Amino acid sequence: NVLQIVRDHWVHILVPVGFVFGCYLDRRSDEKLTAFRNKSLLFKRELRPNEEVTWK
Amino acid sequence: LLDLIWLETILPKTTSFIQMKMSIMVSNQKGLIKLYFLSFLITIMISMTLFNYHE
Amino acid sequence: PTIRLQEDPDPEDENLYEKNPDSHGYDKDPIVDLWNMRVVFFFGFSIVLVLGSTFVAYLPDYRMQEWARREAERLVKYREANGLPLMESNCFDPNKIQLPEDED
Amino acid sequence: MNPIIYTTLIMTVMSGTMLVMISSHWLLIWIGFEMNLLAMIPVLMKNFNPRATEAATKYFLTQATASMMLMMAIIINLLYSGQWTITKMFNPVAMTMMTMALAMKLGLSPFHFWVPEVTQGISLQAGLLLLTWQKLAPLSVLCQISQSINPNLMLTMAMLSILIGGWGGLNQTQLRKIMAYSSIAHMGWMTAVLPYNTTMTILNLLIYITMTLAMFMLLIHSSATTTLSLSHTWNKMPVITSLMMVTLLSMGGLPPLSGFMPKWMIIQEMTKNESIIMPTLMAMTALLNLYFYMRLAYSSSLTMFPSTNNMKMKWQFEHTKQMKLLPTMIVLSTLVLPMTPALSSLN
Amino acid sequence: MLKIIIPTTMLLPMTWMSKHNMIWINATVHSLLISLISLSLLNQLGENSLNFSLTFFSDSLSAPLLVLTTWLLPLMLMASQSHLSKETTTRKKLYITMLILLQLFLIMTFTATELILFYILFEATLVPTLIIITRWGNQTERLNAGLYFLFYTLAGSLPLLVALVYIQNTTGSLNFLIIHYWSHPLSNSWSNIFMWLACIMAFMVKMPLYGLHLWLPKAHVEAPIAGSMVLAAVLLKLGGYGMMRITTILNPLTNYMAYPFLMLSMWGMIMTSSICLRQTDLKSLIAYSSVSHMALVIVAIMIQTPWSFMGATALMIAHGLTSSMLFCLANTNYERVHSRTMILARGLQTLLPLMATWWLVASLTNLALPPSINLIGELFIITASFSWSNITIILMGMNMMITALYSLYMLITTQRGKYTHHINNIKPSFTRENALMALHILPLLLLTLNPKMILGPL
Amino acid sequence: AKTLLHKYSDIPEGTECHRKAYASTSIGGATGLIVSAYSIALKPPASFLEGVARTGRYTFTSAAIGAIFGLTSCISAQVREKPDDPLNYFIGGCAGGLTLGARTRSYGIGAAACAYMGLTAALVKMGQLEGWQVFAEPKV
Amino acid sequence: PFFDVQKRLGLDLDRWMTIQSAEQPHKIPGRCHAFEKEWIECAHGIGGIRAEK
Amino acid sequence: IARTFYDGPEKNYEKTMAILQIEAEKAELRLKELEVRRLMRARGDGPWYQYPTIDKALIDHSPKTTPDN
Amino acid sequence: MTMMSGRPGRVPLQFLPNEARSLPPPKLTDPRLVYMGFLGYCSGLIDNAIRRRPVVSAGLHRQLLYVTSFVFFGYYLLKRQDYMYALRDHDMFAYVKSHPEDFPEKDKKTYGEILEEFHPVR
Ligand SMILES: CCCCCCCCCCCCCCCCCC(=O)OC[C@H](COP(=O)([O-])OCC(O)COP(=O)([O-])OC[C@@H](COC(=O)CCCCCCCCCCCCCCCCC)OC(=O)CCCCCCCCCCCCCCCCC)OC(=O)CCCCCCCCCCCCCCCCC
Ligand SMILES: CCCCCCCCCCCCCCCCCC(=O)OC[C@H](COP(=O)([O-])OCC(O)COP(=O)([O-])OC[C@@H](COC(=O)CCCCCCCCCCCCCCCCC)OC(=O)CCCCCCCCCCCCCCCCC)OC(=O)CCCCCCCCCCCCCCCCC
Ligand SMILES: CCCCCCCCCCCCCCCCC[C@@H](O)O[C@H](CO[C@H](O)CCCCCCCCCCCCCCC)COP(=O)(O)OCC[N+](C)(C)C
Ligand SMILES: CCCCCCCCCCCCCCCCC[C@@H](O)O[C@H](CO[C@H](O)CCCCCCCCCCCCCCC)COP(=O)(O)OCC[N+](C)(C)C
Ligand SMILES: CCCCCCCC/C=C\CCCCCCCC(=O)O[C@H](COC(=O)CCCCCCC/C=C/CCCCCCCC)COP(=O)(O)OCCN
Repeated sequence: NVLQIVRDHWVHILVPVGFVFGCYLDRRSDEKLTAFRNKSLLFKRELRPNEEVTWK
Repeated sequence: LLDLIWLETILPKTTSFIQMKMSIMVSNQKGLIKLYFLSFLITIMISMTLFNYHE
Repeated sequence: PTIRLQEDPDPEDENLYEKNPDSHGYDKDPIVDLWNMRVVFFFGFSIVLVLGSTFVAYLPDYRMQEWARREAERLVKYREANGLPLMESNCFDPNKIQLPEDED
Repeated sequence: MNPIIYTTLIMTVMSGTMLVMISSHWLLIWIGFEMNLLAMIPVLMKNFNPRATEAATKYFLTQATASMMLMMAIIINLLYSGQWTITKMFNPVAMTMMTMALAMKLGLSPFHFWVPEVTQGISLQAGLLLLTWQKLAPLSVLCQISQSINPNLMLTMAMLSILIGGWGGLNQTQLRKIMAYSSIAHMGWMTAVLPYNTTMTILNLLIYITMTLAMFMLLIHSSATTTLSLSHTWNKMPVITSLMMVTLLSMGGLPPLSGFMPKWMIIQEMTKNESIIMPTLMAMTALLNLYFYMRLAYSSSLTMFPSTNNMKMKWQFEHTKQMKLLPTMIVLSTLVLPMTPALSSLN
Repeated sequence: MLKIIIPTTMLLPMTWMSKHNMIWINATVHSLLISLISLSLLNQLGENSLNFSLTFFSDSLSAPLLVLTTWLLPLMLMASQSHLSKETTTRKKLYITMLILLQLFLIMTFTATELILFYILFEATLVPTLIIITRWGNQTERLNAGLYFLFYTLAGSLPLLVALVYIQNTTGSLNFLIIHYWSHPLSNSWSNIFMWLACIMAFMVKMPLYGLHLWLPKAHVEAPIAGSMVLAAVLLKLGGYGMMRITTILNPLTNYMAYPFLMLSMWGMIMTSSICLRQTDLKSLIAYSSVSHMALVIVAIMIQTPWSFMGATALMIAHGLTSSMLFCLANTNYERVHSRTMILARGLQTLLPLMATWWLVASLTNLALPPSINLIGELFIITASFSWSNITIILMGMNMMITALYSLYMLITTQRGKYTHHINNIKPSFTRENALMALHILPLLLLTLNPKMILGPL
Repeated sequence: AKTLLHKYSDIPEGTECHRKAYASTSIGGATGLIVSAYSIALKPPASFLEGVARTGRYTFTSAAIGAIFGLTSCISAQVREKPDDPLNYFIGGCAGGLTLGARTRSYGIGAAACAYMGLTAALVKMGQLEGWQVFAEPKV
Repeated sequence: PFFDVQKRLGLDLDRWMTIQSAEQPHKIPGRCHAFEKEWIECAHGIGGIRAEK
Repeated sequence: IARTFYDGPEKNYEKTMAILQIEAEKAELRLKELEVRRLMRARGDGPWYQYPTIDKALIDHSPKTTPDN
Repeated sequence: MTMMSGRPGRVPLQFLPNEARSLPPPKLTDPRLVYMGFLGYCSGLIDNAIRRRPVVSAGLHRQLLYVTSFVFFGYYLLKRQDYMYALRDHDMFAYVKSHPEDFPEKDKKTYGEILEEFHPVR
């Protein structure tokens, strides 16, 4: 019977899906501005024995 | 005196009046080729003297 | 015809309370009306208002007010201990500034 | 008219324009103009009536005078330099005559009077052709001889065209005359930036052509030539009036619509040179075109005008002929601003 | 900050794919969720801004404005569904589409990093507002109002555009961070004076400045209720935000270019407050109130001090909420009696007590009763003006006396006295209207509880 | 032509007011003659003598406006000893506007012409001072 | 504006008649053949702006 | 709240540094392009603003029935 | 003025010189290509609306062809635009390199040696 319920209330995932996609695109945008990661004079730091990058 | 009359009078009403008068002046032609071909002759002579003689 | 045009008469306004004495003023459909009331009240007061106020009230100190207060406390302690003036009229060291050679 | 003969005449018009566009010899350019005019005259007279005959006669007189001045300028240039190649136009008097002849062909002010009359006297299809395809050849020649232009004369004519287009369009209830005055103003905008950057001229021409095609096709779809007949369209097909309203807003130059892109670009180009006062004047003047576009939008889409009883019968029938390029034309007329940098491909 | 932009763009097809009798519910629910998401932008730093990408950034000045926009959308939806009941489904969806597009344009306007992108979005906000006014307004004057709304704006903004591109040819950038870091003084020449005027007049006509304000009573009276809400609450603040952004490149010319505008603002604040005392239309009174408060904001921006900037930010937020609430309160009576004349329906406290309480609270916030954020902004601006010149306390003082008068006048005319005998169609207040009033007023006092969130970057 | 413009502009601001007034009068007369030519072409006057009357009216109006502007601007510059000041041009423009208003016998025309012509003349003076170009030569 | 169809296809639709120093019938020379030839050879390939000086 | 919804200040700091570098480089490039355009249009010695001249390949280098051309 | 018409070596009607093959092609997920596909989808929806057909469901093959054609043209348009901008940058850098007298790198001064006027705000 979920067919009618789905075809009546499938418009309720558009905005949450848009929120998730916007978060993903913001992370992708952050990925393109790492030219000074761990390179500023104020925050330059030696890496821990395990961690690869200071922030993502 | 101010908000309903003079502030209306200076900026928007004057602009509307001027644009309407210029529209009436520009658009009201009889459609006779004689008149604006004479206008073309005047334009050609003026463009030959004012802009062309000075190079 | 002594008329100017064929037009519908202006209709009277409908009272939502006539067909629904407890009508909430959202819709003429009583069920849609009730659920509109419910969603407005739940997502406006219960979610955004109270939870948003709580979230804003406990926002972490990214404005660095407490950090600045602690730094000022350390500075005042040090300067009062060594007898230096609490603040200097110059915020930049003059040895790093080169004035113009001639003022005449 | 026979469909075969009509196709042949349209092909001859296009062939004359193409000959103008591909020629290196001034004589061949003049021949292209002659052939274009000869084939264009009967196309304006396709639906025979006194108004069409009057429009064709006025058009012929204007274009023949322009072509005579064109040939005289060519011959003067040859006299002072034995050159036939379209180039920097070694003589200034010949260059002035050439500029005046091309402006008369384009309908720039003050050689603007014939455009509203010819547009009003012909059918909507002929008006579409006249206001879109007929601008290509003179603008191509002007782009080729731009380095020798006298900026004072062309800028004067462009500013006059913008002013006169706005003022004349303010007074019109006939849709064809509104389109003609809009065309005059847009030609003024196109020629204002020509001495500085021909790529901007091409971009403005392309956007104007797209918007004009969408406008004329929407006007043909709803058989309206007056404001009052267009005010009935909402009671037959509201989608057409809504698309028309958005297209009018774009033609008015409002952001974020596509019609804002050329003016913006042109203004920027003019500030790369010094040229500060003229762009400000041009924008403030284009506000007039926006005003009468908005009045048309008020009449046709934003309010509902009274209708007639017989309109009920029109509800029972559908449009037979369908324009295949109308949706793409509307989309390109409205939603193209985000792709502005693609103008680099024009140069 | 695509996590806010994309959900609104998703509101668009969600509205256009909804069932005919679920459009309001879905739009309201997801608008409220988007407001809740946008609440996270209030976490700001003390040194610089949140630089999300090359295109968008958030400051301590724009974040409360974004929160106000996203919160105003559901209130507009709630206020609109009463008078649009007879409308067809497609036209209702088109109206909601206009509201959503306006929100999207405002959200992108408040966060654009470049001045030309800001200009493009700040002009793009014009189209949905004009369509709403001229298509869903009630009287024949709306058409004229639309024209007054359009050209008054464009005649200010077309010069600005020119100036903007000119600046980009001189400094090489319109990025706001680059503009701030590479700032250079403006010399005293005629060219610089006209550049200053081109950079200032568009925002001046947006506020609006006294003398350039005639479009506002027309547009805000002839518009439907949601149009008036968004015009008073958010669209007037575009001018103030743009002025506070653009003034970073105008020093030290402002030091003397502000005098005519300061004189106009102070005297016209007195004048519009006086006009409010003799007004027969209830909506026009609220519009002229907006003009007076915006004159205060203009003075604060023009004197260019940290206290004045904080006061301007607080006053813009407080005025947005208060004026939107007042417009909704007037709309309830208009929907009951179909007339905007203030003296037509009187003694409404006897018939509608809770609505009378809402009226009292709204008029109390209008006259800036302490410790409301209205009063905080007004007092900060007055203190900064006193530092600028001790004589200003005269004019400001007079304003404080007049405002309360007309404010209470409005209340006393509508709620007190005896009811009109022949008006027998005043039905009890609906739950929707009471909820609308509460959702307006509670955030005001909650913001009073924590005022540093609306005090700006200074 | 530009010969009249050069004849007017070669004389310094606050010197030889009679010559500057004469040059301004010539410029105004030329403008009025062009205006009358276009008016007669587009609006025929139905009689040769009527055409002469219209030409004389337009030309005299324009020449009077130019003469008043030039004389008043030069005299103001010389009395104030302040050349390169747009106020002199504003005063001359308002004087020309009032002359136009008296010529047409209309108070509203006089006031509007005073304001607009004064503002335009002051703007022109600012342009001469700062080097503003109306017809910018192509640079890039 | 100018679509150089002749250059792209190598057709020579009208270039044969552009200048007087180009392959006349029976090798009949123009009155100013040498002067035009010298000017053309001077100005070839450097552009109009440089050639004008 | 900090652990769940936000990052540390270093991320925003260094992203700001990268954004500022990109924007400053773009501004310098715009100014340089304007200067290059001005010089190229003034002198005509660069790839830009090259206006056509007559092709020298059109000349007939044959005897011309007269020794002096 | 025409900047690039007479650039030496330019083939008249090529639309894509061989040199452009040395540039990285646009990705198939380029946001500009996505916007071109969005324009095609809008064209299909408007086509449905004008023809009085159900806007979203009427012709799926027609809408697919609309989107495909817009994307197909947009790919080559983007390639040509990127090539033109690369050409502009190449020419600018070569010209700056070949005329060092017109582009001097002057000595750098720190802010501790530059005298800037202070304008108080009061
Ligand atoms: C955002 C905040 C607000 C901003 C905007 C709001 C405020 C501004 C807008 C409101 C005011 C602007 C209105 C401007 C004038 C309007 C006239 C008009 O519309 O004409 C159409 C209208 C249509 O008439 P019509 O169809 O042509 O013929 C029928 C006539 O009505 C039948 O006429 P009639 O036979 O009955 O008699 C007419 C006759 C005589 O009229 C009469 O019969 C009665 C007497 C009235 C004349 C009063 C003059 C003597 C008293 C003045 C005392 C000093 C002034 C106060 C300042 C004190 C300084 C400490 O008048 C004349 O002959 C004119 C001769 C010129 C003398 C007066 C002009 C002086 C100009 C002021 C100079 C100020 C310089 C700056 C000072 C700085 C220090 C503060 O004309 C009139 O009816 C009115 C005629 C008299 C108006 C002139 C009065 C001037 C008022 C002061 C102007 C200040 C503002 C402009 C300054 C900026 C310009 C660069
Ligand atoms: C900026 C960010 C991005 C924004 C992009 C730009 C905006 C959106 C794109 C624009 C183009 C798209 C739509 C074009 C075709 C629409 C034409 C139409 O008539 O629509 C009717 C049509 C309903 O017709 P129906 O279903 O067959 O049955 C109803 C009858 O036909 C009943 O029909 P009727 O004809 O009998 O009803 C008469 C009605 C018919 O008149 C109209 O419907 C007006 C439509 C005009 C089309 C717009 C003009 C051209 C585009 C330029 C837009 C400029 C935008 C820039 C800002 C400036 C604003 C102007 O006329 C009136 O009632 C007069 C009202 C007067 C108001 C005048 C205002 C009109 C201009 C407003 C335009 C605003 C933008 C579009 C609004 C949405 C329209 C659906 O609407 C739709 O349902 C289609 C829209 C929704 C489909 C898309 C959904 C995608 C799939 C869902 C999942 C999403 C995937 C997400 C991925 C993640 C996976 C989970
Ligand atoms: C209805 C409300 C609309 C909005 C209000 C907008 C307000 C705009 C007002 C502009 C404020 C000042 C503008 C320019 C600053 C000074 C103006 C001038 O009066 O001051 C003197 C200028 O001297 C003289 O006054 C010359 C100017 C006179 C001509 C201007 C015309 C003003 C007349 C009034 C016309 C109304 C304008 C508004 C139309 C609506 C100062 O002497 P000076 O040191 O040498 O000039 C400084 C500039 N320098 C250094 C480059 C030389
Ligand atoms: C309003 C929207 C505008 C859209 C306009 C119509 C779009 C569809 C038309 C499709 C164009 C077909 C051309 C593809 C076939 C190859 C032809 C090629 O050989 O021509 C080249 C020319 O390439 C074309 O110019 C490129 C056409 C692309 C135009 C699009 C730019 C529009 C501006 C940005 C707005 C966004 C557009 C979005 C597209 C849907 C040769 O260059 P060249 O012979 O040496 O130039 C001669 C003229 N010169 C020398 C004076 C310059
Ligand atoms: C509804 C009412 C709204 C009214 C708003 C309109 C008023 C806006 C102010 C006027 C805009 C003019 C500025 C244009 C852009 C300025 C950019 C600039 O800086 O250019 C200057 C040049 O400045 C100018 O040329 C501008 C001169 C003015 C020409 C246009 C006049 C418009 C009307 C002027 C009076 C009105 C202004 C105030 C009106 C207030 C609102 C009523 C520098 O150029 P350069 O040549 O390189 O200088 C150094 C080398 N010589």
